Amino acid sequence: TESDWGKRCVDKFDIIGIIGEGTYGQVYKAKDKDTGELVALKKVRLDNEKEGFPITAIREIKILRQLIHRSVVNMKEIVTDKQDALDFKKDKGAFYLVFEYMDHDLMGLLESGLVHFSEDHIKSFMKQLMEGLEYCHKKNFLHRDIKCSNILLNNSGQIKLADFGLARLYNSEESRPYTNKVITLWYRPPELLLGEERYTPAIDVWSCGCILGELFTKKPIFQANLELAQLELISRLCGSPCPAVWPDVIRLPYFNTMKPKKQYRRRLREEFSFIPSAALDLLDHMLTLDPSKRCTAEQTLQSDFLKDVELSKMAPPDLPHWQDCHE
Amino acid sequence: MSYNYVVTAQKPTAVNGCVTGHFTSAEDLNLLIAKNTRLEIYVVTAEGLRPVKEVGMYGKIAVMELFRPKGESKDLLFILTAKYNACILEYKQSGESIDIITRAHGNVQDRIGRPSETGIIGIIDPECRMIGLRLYDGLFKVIPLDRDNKELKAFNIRLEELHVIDVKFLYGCQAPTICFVYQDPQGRHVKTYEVSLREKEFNKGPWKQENVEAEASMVIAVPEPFGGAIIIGQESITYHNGDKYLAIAPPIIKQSTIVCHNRVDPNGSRYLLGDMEGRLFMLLLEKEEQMDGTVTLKDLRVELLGETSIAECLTYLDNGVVFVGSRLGDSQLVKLNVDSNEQGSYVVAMETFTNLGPIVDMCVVDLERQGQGQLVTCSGAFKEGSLRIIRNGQKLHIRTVPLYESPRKICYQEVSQCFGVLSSRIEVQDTSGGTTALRPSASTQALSSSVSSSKLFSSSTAPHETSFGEEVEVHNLLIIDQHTFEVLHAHQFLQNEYALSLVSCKLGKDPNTYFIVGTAMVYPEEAEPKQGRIVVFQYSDGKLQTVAEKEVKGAVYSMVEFNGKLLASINSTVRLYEWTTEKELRTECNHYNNIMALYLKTKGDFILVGDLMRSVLLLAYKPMEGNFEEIARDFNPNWMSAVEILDDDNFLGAENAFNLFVCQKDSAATTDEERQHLQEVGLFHLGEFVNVFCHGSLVMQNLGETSTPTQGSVLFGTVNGMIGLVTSLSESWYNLLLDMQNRLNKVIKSVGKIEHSFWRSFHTERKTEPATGFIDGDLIESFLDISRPKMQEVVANLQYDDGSGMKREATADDLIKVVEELTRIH
Amino acid sequence: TKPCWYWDKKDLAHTPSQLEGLDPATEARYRREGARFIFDVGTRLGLHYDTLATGIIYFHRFYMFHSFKQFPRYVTGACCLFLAGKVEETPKKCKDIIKTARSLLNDVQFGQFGDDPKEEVMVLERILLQTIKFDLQVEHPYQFLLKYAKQLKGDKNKIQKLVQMAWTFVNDSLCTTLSLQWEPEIIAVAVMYLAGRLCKFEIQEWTSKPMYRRWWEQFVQDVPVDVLEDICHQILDLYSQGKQQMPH
Ligand SMILES: CCCCCCCCNc1nc(N[C@H](CC)CO)nc2c1ncn2C(C)C
Repeated sequence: TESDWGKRCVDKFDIIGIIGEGTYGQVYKAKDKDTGELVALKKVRLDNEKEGFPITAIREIKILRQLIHRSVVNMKEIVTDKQDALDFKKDKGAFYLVFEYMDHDLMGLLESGLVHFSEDHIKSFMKQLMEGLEYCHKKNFLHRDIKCSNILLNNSGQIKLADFGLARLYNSEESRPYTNKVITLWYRPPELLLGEERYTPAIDVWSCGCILGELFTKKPIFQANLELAQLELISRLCGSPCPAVWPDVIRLPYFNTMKPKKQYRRRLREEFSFIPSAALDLLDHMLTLDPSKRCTAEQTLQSDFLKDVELSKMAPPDLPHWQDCHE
Repeated sequence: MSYNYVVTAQKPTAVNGCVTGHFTSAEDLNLLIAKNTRLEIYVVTAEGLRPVKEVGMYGKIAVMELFRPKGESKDLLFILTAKYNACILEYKQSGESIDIITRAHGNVQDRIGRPSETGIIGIIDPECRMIGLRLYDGLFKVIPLDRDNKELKAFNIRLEELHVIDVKFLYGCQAPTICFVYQDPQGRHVKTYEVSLREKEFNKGPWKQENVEAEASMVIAVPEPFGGAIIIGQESITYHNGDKYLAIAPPIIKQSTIVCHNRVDPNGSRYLLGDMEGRLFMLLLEKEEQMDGTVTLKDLRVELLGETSIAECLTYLDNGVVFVGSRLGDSQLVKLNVDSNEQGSYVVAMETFTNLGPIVDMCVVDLERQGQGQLVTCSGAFKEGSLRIIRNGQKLHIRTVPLYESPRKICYQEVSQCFGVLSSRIEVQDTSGGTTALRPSASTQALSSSVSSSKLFSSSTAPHETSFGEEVEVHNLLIIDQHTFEVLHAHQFLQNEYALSLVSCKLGKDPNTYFIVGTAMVYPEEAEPKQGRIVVFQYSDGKLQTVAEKEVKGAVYSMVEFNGKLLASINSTVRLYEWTTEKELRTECNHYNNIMALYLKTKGDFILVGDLMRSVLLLAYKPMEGNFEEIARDFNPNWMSAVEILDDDNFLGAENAFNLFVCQKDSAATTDEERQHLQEVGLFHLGEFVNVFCHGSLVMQNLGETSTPTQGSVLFGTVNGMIGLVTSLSESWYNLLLDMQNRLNKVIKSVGKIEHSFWRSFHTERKTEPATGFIDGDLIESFLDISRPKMQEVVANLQYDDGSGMKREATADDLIKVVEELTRIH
Repeated sequence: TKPCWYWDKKDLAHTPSQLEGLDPATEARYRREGARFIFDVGTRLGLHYDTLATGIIYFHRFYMFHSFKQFPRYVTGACCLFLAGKVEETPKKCKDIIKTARSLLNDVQFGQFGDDPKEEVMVLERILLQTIKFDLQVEHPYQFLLKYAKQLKGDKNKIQKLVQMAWTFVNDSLCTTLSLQWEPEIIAVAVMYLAGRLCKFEIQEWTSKPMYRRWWEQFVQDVPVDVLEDICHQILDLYSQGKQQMPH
């Protein structure tokens, strides 16, 4: 049946090429021989066997077989290399996680080429992203690695979230010890720069806000190479962490350690005065310092900016194609 | 790992802006010409221009304006670089010693902002109270021109109108006033604001807003007695001042878009206008004096003067002389006469300043069997289009071959003692239903001519409508003699067929030498072309013969000969064809893992693929199996403009951000994951847009080579006409030259006090990295021009490594010898 | 979409183990010992109760597709627990599981791990993952015992006695094949039904429908008492055969 994973062979896919370096193995683009569908194959190598099958992949299998949403990448099946005949020990062949193939990744679209993003293109994009995050958050899962590269986009305008390698369940009743360094520094929230270690779903919201701002400038907002420098840049814009705005900042391991140059005032609305009013209010709420005052995904979908966006009208992002080839 | 060297062989020639004023002395009339990164200072004479000084700046010159603050004897110069390096400059001359003073400097970049569609705009107040900068949508930056602002500190005023087209400071206003055309969904409007240095905000502007032409392009500030502004469009010219409103809509300007303006009479009575087809107009302000003793604008008139080169900037000098600054063709001095000549023209060319224009493509060919090599470029666009023959002889000798249509690709076929050149010319839909060319050109003045009769695409179920007056490109293959550069033959391609790629080669066991062209069916409706042809031609006995045609499902962006087989890129696909004994193309194998396969290069059985957004790829042909293999990719995404192979492991690329990079095979072969990663070992901000890489050298190296430390030779052409050269170094030579750069940067004084390290840092809107793996040979070659005291300061404590002697101190005379050998590679 | 993980009691007479000549009593014993092994090892390592159960559920499912004669059970159990740790985010190093397994197994039993214990286990991970068809997510009776108890209102002490007695019944059912016969929701109800019958409590009184004598139907739809009675019988069977008695 369709559910008997791990047996079908990768012979059933014609490999087209390597689309990326993954965490646990290379990622390939391929075509299904029987249907003609294009798929993406994340290769899982346990030949190292330091700890066997990687947990990063285990998380993505455990979670993406539970999560079904238009904005969540779909894992179609798991296939294997030709296994050694009649030996269960000499087999070092790898497994492949079969996903739908997405045309582009957001990092690629922005870093290279001028992709134009109008207000409506951003509305359709953010609405899909945040709606997916709300599906995951209602299911009590935290992505924990929201970057531009992990947001995938088909030319049809459909958005799908992708790399669930660092995702784990969140219990509001039972606070649990977590791994502090989780999101990439450019998209990391302040509480995790100060080492909360018991983080809330609000961490994902901060990242999506950094993206929201990035879509209006085509440049990431907080570009820093060190944990402290990020907190300074965040502080120059959002204001310095202080009990005045974040009563529980004093409980965080590094609050006294990582002080910014000044006790800056919040300028977010000033340095982003060129953004539409509905959007600026969304950015201001998403980039709130105190994670308990930072809005939830559901609240973002119930915002003047996204509330009335009709998902049926996909509104694809503007792609140059032929015109860009020769200036 | 890889270490490379990059020098300029020919400086940027395209004129990017030009101003006049009193910069060198309060008495002289100056003409300042800006080419990319280069400033030329001239003095106006009765015969022409007397050059006086030329400097380089560590930045692309974006804004250039002359202003004279109160208390200054002579004009000062403001410049802002494309990396937002701002400075105020002064000319100072002490007898024979000419130097440029940096009076104020700083970087005006904002941590947050959206770069505007119409680019950086810089304007200065008539009263010189402030400098205005439009860098980001929704923001207006003000640098007050106060004596204390030596760092050029500035503030932003929130601007409601997000999409601004153009802005100028208005003359004849009580307070500093800006007039700008902006676009919102209701069309384009003209609006004015007043700028307040005390309040640091806008106040309501002096006169009413209006809704203007949809394609309103430029704002002209008219001085008193008139005041107000003139708004130039595609169809109409309008003048607004308070409640006064005029509009002239002469049919002549509708034919061609107007792009540049300049004031002739300081009182505003007369202005010059130029359009994309090169026509030069006179805009006249007809005065009427009232009983109040007041002067009002009565009417506007437009008069055609003649034809000039397609001008990016105009500047009237004195008497009848105008300087025509062209980015697409040669710049000029032209004289405007009061009386027309017998042809009806008032314009007569005086001088012609060479501009290699946009270099769309080029090849190196030894026309005379000398071993020296000559460079044949596709240069210019539209009527300024031309071929250029370039050889070393101490200056470059350049022959020009006018074409009067856009050249696209060039390739040399020795067997036929001629070149093949792809070209496109503009025709306009005429009342016959067909089209009419605006002027004759190479593809129409060919000795013999032909037109494709291919029936492949004749099966068009959907037709395409045409409106009178619309432009179309007509593409041709030109056959051009290598001694006379006579157009021997012109082949016209199908209607709506674009010629994109061209090669000359033999295939398979076929002894004939062919011209092969790759095309694309371009319909306005299609974002990406979906039809195309590979056509095999033979030039024989003065006639081009259609030999075979292969239909493809896309655009043939690039082709190249590959060990007797034809390698072509069709959209995402990279295909290898074999040439049968039946003289037809047969597919052997394909590669589909691309977005758009824009550029191809080969060496042996290896292929380098340049992609639209996915940087570079290393493909390999595996003859044992008859297919392709992926050796490695550059997963760091970049928008490619051209690619080249340096050696079996290093690969060179050019970015649309004016950056150069080198990728290598990781050569740490433990895991397939490492082998398949091309690592970007080289990063370098060039400052030019590279269209074409081409192996070769113009130097006499046939037995006259002696020996150079540099190994290899790649030439490249750019949009601004600049030609450069890239070459490789040994680890030892790089370290020496690099260590010397850091010493030279401390010694050499930069114009505007721009850090050299900043200038050459890799730079996109999203990233800025320090340069690596590249020696700025133009910095190294400046060691020979610095005074003796500075040379010895540079060599102090300088040691050599990995040589005959492991540690060896350098003297000033030792480095003069090394650099002079490095100047002999070009 | 998703695989079916439930068989009928009658189908268990056709496990591979049975068809290679193993009798029903022995396979039941082997399952009990393999389960108790996983339980005890993970408890010594300090593992969460869900992690123990998940390993056990993998183990019980494993021997629906393989014979105990070709896969030594204590190797399988250890491997189940290893992966179970990674699935449930309570991970342990394979070397640490072996250490604990050696502490608890005698010399004969540890013989199953062969010459290289860590290797015999890590290698089996490939087989286990294919066998469980990569259905890593597993739900356990524990969560339903609590979700349903939370909706009971009445004497705090009587309900807590019901919960602990039922919780013990859950731990004991992991040794049985019930994990393979009935969804966990039913198990949670069944253990509530048995704890109440042994405590002489009438649970309907604590529900929102106090006159709804089939109290469970508001939690688990379509469950006949027969199913609950069959489950109860199998749990108490384990108690009566041994010396151990009902917790009460
Ligand atoms: C020619 C070279 C590039 C062309 C292709 C551009 C990206 C193709 N789209 C995908 N990108 C990614 N992300 C990779 C690692 C996370 C790196 O981007 N994952 C994908 C994609 N489609 C499905 N998946 C599954 C595995 C989640």
